Amino acid sequence: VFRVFRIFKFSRHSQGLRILGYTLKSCASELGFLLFSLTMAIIIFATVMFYAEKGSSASKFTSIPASFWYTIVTMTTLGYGDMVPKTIAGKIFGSICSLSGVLVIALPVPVIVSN
Amino acid sequence: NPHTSTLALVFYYVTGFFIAVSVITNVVETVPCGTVPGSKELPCGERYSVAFFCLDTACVMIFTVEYLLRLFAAPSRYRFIRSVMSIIDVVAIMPYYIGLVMTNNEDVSGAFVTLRVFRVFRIFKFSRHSQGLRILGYTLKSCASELGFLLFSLTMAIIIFATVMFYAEKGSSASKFTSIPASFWYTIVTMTTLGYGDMVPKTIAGKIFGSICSLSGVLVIALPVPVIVSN
Amino acid sequence: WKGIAIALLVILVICSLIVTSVILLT
Repeated sequence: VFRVFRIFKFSRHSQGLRILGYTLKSCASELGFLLFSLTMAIIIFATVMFYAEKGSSASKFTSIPASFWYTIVTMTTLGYGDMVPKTIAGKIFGSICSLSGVLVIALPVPVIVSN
Repeated sequence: NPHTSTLALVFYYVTGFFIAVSVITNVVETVPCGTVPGSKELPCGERYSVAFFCLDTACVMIFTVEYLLRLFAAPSRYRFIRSVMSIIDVVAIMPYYIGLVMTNNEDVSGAFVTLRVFRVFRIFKFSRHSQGLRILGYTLKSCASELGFLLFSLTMAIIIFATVMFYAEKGSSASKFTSIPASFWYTIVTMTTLGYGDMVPKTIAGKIFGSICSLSGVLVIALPVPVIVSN
Repeated sequence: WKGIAIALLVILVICSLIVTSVILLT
């Protein structure tokens, strides 16, 4: 792997790389709160979906860490198709998960482009 | 204020940890690990039943100890009840007691999962620790109106597009669009730009409206997000 | 400063052996 990390020697080449490092140095805190917020959001919607869809014919929602994949698939609006809710009470919390992720991730994305 | 003295600091710190303990264990209670070569593989939750049991009990205990003495020093021990964090604490520590009263001796499937669930709400208790949670609470107290319009608008859209979808992709060989309340799943999948590819129109008239639906969704969700982040 | 942080850790370990006791009391 680490034979790629020499790609950062491009730092002295493009202004943008170093300037981006400096922007992150500026955004040391807000990113931490991003981490925390998305963490608890993941956990909550994972648990909800799980118990909502744990009992089903083809429940792929075996474990909570087997629904983290789903909650971060939808919470980021990817939508692969591997894990889909099927109960009338998994649909709803998945849909709400989508919007919830939209809102929670979009708090820093303006602060970062402003910086 | 934890920074008042040092024992306040240690109390803040110590209660800020068993929340993590309890949430982590509420997670682990599901992970199937440990082969159990004699039978099928058990979820760690009921395998080491007494272990997670006693840990959960310890956490519930600590949280009650905290919450009560917090209640005691309250000037307005009434307004302290209508406080938000009070509701959080009580609804977090209750399902364990009602679980003991409604132990597997008194048990039915479709009514105990709904109390297995509410254990997660203890995680909100990080509110007292990181501002961000509190500040989001505040900014949602403020931006409460636009969200209402978002909700109502979304409802309008979902309805109209699911209807035109269903009526469109009704008559077909393997129409999975069988009911309007089934075409809500598809329409809210699209209008959020998710696309599970599970239900996808397959006539001519389905595709147009699915497309337009996608755009309209990008629109409707875009209305509150600026005011939210600005606030 | 750090003495406060010192008082922090010494408490959690107590909560651990308590549950470790009932671990044996199984």
